[PDB]
Amino acid sequence: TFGELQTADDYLHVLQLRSQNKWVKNYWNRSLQETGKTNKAHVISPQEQLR
Amino acid sequence: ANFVIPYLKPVADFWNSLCIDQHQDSLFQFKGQTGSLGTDWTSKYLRSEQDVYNHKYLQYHKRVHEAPELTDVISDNVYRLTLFAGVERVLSVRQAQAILKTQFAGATE
Repeated sequence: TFGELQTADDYLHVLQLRSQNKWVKNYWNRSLQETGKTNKAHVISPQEQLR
Repeated sequence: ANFVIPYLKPVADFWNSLCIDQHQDSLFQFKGQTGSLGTDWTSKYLRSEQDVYNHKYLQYHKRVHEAPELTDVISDNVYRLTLFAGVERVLSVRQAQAILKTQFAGATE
């Protein structure tokens, strides 16, 4: 078996694909749902219109 | 704290009242909310910085429309009565100086 890095990369893209899928699903669910805020979160400070 | 601060602290409080914005400071004292938005520090600061001119307008409105009060008029003319009240005496002496013998006791006309 000749292990030139292009042929090895062709071998290893499947395993990398599965590992990336697992990592990205965990990232999306846990990290984004637990940390990020959607739809332009901001802090609102009201002021009454004075006389 | 038992013998001096009870007397020194009121003077410092008076100094701060003359120096620090009293309405804004009193607004900042009540920190918290009871079911309404806009009672946090940021909103209170914003309304307080807009409340200076509103308070000026309210004082002028009270002076113009409501029945006048002696304290309001005195504070409106405080410099004529408190600090430069002696300038009134100076002007009176100057007006009466022509017949007042002050030219014969160490003074000019």
